[PDB]
Amino acid sequence: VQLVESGGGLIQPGGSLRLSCAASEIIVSRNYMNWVRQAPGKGLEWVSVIYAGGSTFYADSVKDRFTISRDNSKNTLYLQMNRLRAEDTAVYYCARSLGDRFDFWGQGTLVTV
Amino acid sequence: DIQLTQSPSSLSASVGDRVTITCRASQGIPSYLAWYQQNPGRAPKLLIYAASTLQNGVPSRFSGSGSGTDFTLTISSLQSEDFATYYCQHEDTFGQGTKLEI
Amino acid sequence: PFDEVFNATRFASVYAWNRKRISNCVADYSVLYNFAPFFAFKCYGVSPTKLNDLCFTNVYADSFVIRGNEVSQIAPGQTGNIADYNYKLPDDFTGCVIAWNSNKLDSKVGGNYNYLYRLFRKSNLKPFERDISTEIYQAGNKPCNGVAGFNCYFPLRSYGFRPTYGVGHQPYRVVVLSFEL
Repeated sequence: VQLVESGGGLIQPGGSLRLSCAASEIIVSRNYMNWVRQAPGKGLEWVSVIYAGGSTFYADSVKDRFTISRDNSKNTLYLQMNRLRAEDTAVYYCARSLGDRFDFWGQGTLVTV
Repeated sequence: DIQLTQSPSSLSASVGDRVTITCRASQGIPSYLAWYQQNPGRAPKLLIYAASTLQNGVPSRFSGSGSGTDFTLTISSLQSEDFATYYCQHEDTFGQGTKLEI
Repeated sequence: PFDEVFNATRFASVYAWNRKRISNCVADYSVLYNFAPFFAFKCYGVSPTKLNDLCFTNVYADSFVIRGNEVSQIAPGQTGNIADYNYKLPDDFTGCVIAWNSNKLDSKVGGNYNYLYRLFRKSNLKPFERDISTEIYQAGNKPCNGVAGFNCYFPLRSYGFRPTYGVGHQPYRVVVLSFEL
């Protein structure tokens, strides 16, 4: 089982980036997939979620600036982040929500702004 | 907007002692509460869900109880590998976090 | 022929919501206002006061029980667990929705585990479609032949209504009326 994120890096203030979470032993088009974030020195913050039926939800504070999608053939999840702020600097985790549990977590990727 | 507050913000104990941690909600909620562990530089690890159910592979010493507005996580005996950060989460809300020391 | 729907001693679960057809009987809609008070009473495509003067070919009454906070999902164009896997309304819906609190009728100390809902499904639900399956949901092609465990879960969850829960998590009884023109 694996959920590995890639794409993070140093991006210019307000730049646009795409983060790809690749999966193995799980099927993205079947589970509830979540993007969470952690800012250094602070607790976790849930960012966005997508169901297996295609519905999407985001936190009210970051809506209309992020976009969650997927590529089913490649079993990949994608987070397009636009107009990034240093406030968006964090380590982002790709989680599988199973009811009311994040049972499987990725190692996450760092995004610096 | 339900809020979760953890206590104590930090505690220190020696090896073999009994540890108790509290997570309190702003208002009464069902027992849909989970507890996660996180070591520095590593992805968080699920520990408990439903406030009483132990996840597969979790050592049997961790326990959880409570209801209403107060829930508690208990470690009967500590070990050199039991020192990390702990979070209590309900739905889409995470707690502030708690710390443990040797 | 409304009393058997509003005053029923038992209501069905949302994942198996009840449907009743009505045709060949005059209906006094004022009787609805006698079952006061209604937490939500919202009509789309018809004026509530003018319903007594319209002779529809047939009517359908769908009844079930849900949480308070989820009541907003019963409306065209909405999304969520209820709207996606349990009960869907058409984008051109023409009918009324009534919802009222039932904390005193559907709440027990032991917790009412009779009242389930569907958690996950591989595809969305069509308008007025039903699904009462109970086979293990699957994540990954390692087959689940009816054995629970990792990636093998029974897709129903219980509401567990209890008297002490907050208004958001307290039970609500919902009746939806649809008219045929």
